[PDB]
Amino acid sequence: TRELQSLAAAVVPSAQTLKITDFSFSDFELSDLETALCTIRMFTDLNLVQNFQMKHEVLCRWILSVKKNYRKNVAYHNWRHAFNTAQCMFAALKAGKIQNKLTDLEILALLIAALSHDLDHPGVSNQFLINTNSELALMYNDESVLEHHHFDQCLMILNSPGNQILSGLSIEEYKTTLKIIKQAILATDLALYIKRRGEFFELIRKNQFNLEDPHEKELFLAMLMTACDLSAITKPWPIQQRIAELVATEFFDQGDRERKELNIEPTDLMNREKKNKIPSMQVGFIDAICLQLYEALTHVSEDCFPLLDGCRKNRQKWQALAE
Ligand SMILES: CCCCn1ccc(=O)c2c(N)nc(-c3ccccc3)cc21
Ligand SMILES: [Mg+2]
Ligand SMILES: [Zn+2]
Repeated sequence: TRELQSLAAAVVPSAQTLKITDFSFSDFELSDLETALCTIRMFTDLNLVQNFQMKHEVLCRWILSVKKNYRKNVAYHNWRHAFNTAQCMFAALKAGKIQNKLTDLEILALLIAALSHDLDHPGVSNQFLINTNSELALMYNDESVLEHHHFDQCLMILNSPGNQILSGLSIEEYKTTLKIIKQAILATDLALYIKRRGEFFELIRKNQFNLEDPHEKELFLAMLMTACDLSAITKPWPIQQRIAELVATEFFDQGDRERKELNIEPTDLMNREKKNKIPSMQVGFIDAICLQLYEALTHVSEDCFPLLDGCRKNRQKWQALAE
């Protein structure tokens, strides 16, 4: 217990005080307790607590359970990444003006999904799990293996005694919400983003994009999840550079495991010996994966431009190092 008593007892500072509406937000200076308070504030200011009759103590317990079920020693995919993903979601809904485009249930699902989307991440990739004969890969037939696991864990915590923040929902609202959560968490598989984004970009290019179409709505929610998942790439250079080091640390750690467990030379991305490739890889990733997404999101809501602006600024910085 102990953290629950401290967390539950605390007066939760305002969103303005906590700076969580800012796209350029940094978690680095905050304690674990402070990030927990921020998370309560996100639920509160998105009209989720009273709307769905969440008990304060239960919400606090759930937040702590989510935090606890990240592996703190995994360099990047730990609680702070999940927290930052949820913070970007909050900022996008608020400053980015996405909130009024979505239903209450969608907002509820997205915030829960953001916080839960990498739960119990082992610090290695889907490909690694497949290649090391993971029981998870077998269970999920090699498809979005990690993300199926994150969803499993999400459900487990939601059903845990004392943590049931969705216990107040009606049977139909509960069904709807769980389905959105599943899709949102699965969407964070970059493989699924690459597979599905073409449709999204095409719809926008052809002036066919329609949020009132159920399929296009869920496509948009998947893209929004990815935008938040990759949010560190949009941050002020010092914040982005620090987080980029964590990403590389984790990838190189996998490479070490690959050499030992698979007797293979890792790809550049996973090869510490070839760490000189980082700036060029960062530029390539921003071009291939990031820019089009933040451009598209800004098309949907102009107020999301700061994410695009930040991404472009980071591209310039990396390219200066690379060339
Ligand atoms: C060392 C990274 C090289 C570039 N890179 C290659 C392939 C990837 O799959 C990824 C990735 N998933 N994320 C990032 C990243 C995200 C936020 C902030 C900083 C970086 C980078 C990346
Ligand atoms: Mg993930
Ligand atoms: Zn993630």
